[PDB]
Amino acid sequence: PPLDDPATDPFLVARAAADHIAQATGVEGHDMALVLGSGWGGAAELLGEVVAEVPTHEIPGFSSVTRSIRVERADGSVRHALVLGSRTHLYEGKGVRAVVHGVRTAAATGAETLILTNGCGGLNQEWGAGTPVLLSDHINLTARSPLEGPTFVDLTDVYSPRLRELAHRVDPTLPEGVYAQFPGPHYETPAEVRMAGILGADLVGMSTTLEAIAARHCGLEVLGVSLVTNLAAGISPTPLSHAEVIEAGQAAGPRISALLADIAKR
Amino acid sequence: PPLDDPATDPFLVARAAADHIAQATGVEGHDMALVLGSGWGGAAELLGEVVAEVPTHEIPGFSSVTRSIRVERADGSVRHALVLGSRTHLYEGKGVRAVVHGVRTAAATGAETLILTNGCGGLNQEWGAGTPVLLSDHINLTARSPLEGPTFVDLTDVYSPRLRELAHRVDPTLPEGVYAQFPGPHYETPAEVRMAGILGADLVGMSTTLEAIAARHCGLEVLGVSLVTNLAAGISPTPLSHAEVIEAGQAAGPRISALLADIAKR
Amino acid sequence: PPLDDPATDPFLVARAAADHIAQATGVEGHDMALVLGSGWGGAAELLGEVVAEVPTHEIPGFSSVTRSIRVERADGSVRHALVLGSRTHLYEGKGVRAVVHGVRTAAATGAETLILTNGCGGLNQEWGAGTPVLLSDHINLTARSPLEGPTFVDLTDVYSPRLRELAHRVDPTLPEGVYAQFPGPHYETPAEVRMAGILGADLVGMSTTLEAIAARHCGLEVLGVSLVTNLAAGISPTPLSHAEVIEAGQAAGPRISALLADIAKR
Ligand SMILES: [Ca+2]
Repeated sequence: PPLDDPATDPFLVARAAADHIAQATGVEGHDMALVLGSGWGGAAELLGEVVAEVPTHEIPGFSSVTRSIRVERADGSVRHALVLGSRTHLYEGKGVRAVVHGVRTAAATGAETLILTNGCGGLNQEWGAGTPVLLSDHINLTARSPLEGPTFVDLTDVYSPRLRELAHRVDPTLPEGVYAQFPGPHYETPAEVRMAGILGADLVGMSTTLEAIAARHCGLEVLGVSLVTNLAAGISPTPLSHAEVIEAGQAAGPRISALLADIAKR
Repeated sequence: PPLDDPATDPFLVARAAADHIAQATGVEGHDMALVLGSGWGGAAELLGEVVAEVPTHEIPGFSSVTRSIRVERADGSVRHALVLGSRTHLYEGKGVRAVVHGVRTAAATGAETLILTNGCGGLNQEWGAGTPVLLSDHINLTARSPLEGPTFVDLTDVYSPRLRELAHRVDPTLPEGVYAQFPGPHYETPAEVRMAGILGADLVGMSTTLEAIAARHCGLEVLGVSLVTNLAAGISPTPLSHAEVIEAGQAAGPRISALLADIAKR
Repeated sequence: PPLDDPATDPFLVARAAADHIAQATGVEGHDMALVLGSGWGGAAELLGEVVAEVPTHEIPGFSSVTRSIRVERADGSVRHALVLGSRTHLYEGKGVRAVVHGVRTAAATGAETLILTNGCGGLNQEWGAGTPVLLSDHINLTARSPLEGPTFVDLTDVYSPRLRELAHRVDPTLPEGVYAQFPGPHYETPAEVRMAGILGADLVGMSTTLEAIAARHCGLEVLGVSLVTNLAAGISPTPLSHAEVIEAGQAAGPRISALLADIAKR
């Protein structure tokens, strides 16, 4: 059933997606799921052992590799982590269903915790390029919603305070910030960046909030972690060259992947 | 002709809709129309004597009973109130046309007065669950408009001071506020609520402004009445539980319906 | 290939448009392009000699005359200015592709400079109807983007400082301001206008920022100039009558056409 055909039940496609994953990986259920965003592609390498790789295009509802990872905990029990292959942005024009399909598919596999990551611009000068930041809340500015009916979900604590405390048990120095989602793909003008600050954002980017909303609706607990690609337009007096942004991003690789691995164990 | 098809003239469907109503009800023209939002469902029981009921799905352009009520005034004169059967929200994705069809239809029956009610979240701590609030102005945050083409409607006084003054005759204590409309169906996070306050809203909800813009365009006089379902996210340190909100909503029922009934007679 | 079909490549239609123009006008390439907004219809009559007029509906992708003008410079050299036909607005419902097609056609003829003009509402009382204002930056509030993929374009200086310097050589008294685009077609309510000032806007309208984004993606230097049609709702304690607004705009005609004529020669 095509996800973009309005008559299709997106959750039925999620179910079929999960089933496909259960039999292609041999894992009956996953416990947590991760979405690797810009700057986070190598960040799942230290998480544990890869149990299976599933070309994403072969999973119902999508269209590079989805990974099933076994995570060893302190007490010897294990966890299965679903690492989603790639991510669909609103600016690709495929509709909001394709954007949150990965999240609904993860919840259908039985996952309870969702770790959303992204690359983004920061409005706070203390957080230079390469700095990871925990999301405390968000402002969705895309004028779009992933929910399609009379939906009763409370979004008072989208980003689980429980998980934010855990992250702080792992690294007490991570700051927290409100993230604003712009439709994109073009970046914000200095006036739009001042606008976001006046509205209460510390970070701007192009994803995550619709995924968080869909996660909550499916009852997932959410941990959001941004990597500041660099300071947003007009924030820095002397803005970083593109080469500099890339290098600062690279050099954050080890830290960032050690953080997800430690967090995945709790 | 399907309201859906871009070629179709929405106003001609509304014309057919009024003609059907006049014929099905026996009432050649209506004087006022009421749209009952969340929590206002039975608020039209004291309006007057039901003259007719029309299965809404049988009226051109719709797809629940629409009622024609005889309102009896002080000086024995009578008015006919059109109580529209259903309401189509923007978040259902049926297009902005289906959202304002009821308003354009009321205009075509010749009802010059439109009473728009809704349920919303309040930002003012003085207005707890159950408080009816008069709309003094609005902020449309849906990035949508019900008008197609070069239709330059002046929205300087969308909500008629004249009608607010009459509302104050029935209850001089009613407060007034600026309502902000988000696309929905989800509610706002505490950060979005704070943003709404910064922008100047006192109330947040998910309907009404598109309807109010189309009403003006048709030359209707509009009364907007919001029912605070409860304080919005992060406004109260002591949030009411879902059961309490429902209960508070039920208890306002009587007050609320006496209010419309009195306002309807003027 | 209809621009309308998602499959069509917009830029290929732009190429066709441009080859068509070069042929119909005999001008191999143009150097600059101008879009005349509301209040600017007669402001290109002093630009230079009209080399050719092309009915717009005849150029690939459009659907009321486009003109190729010869600009004689001080040193005896010449330039060819492409003066675009009307302008397609977002509120017309034909999609973002149709809105920025003129800009991409211009780029395709080789133009390196784009002058965008519009008529807008002002929020600064020091700028009465008739005041032309240079655009220093903008705030796009339509929740749309003309870019279709990971088009990672920098908007840190959408409105060229070079061009604002030159405009200032012609008339050093021109002020600069931040422009906010609303989808329209309805005008803003006094609450919405207050909202725009809180967000940092000095001017509100319904066009331009999408065209500006598409122009910068194509590498054009952009000059934006607004003509305040009048004060936005609630700004003026004393609202101008229609007669006044119209007369203020006509009184501005000479000043505006002289401005572009002088700028066009640099
Ligand atoms: Ca009448």
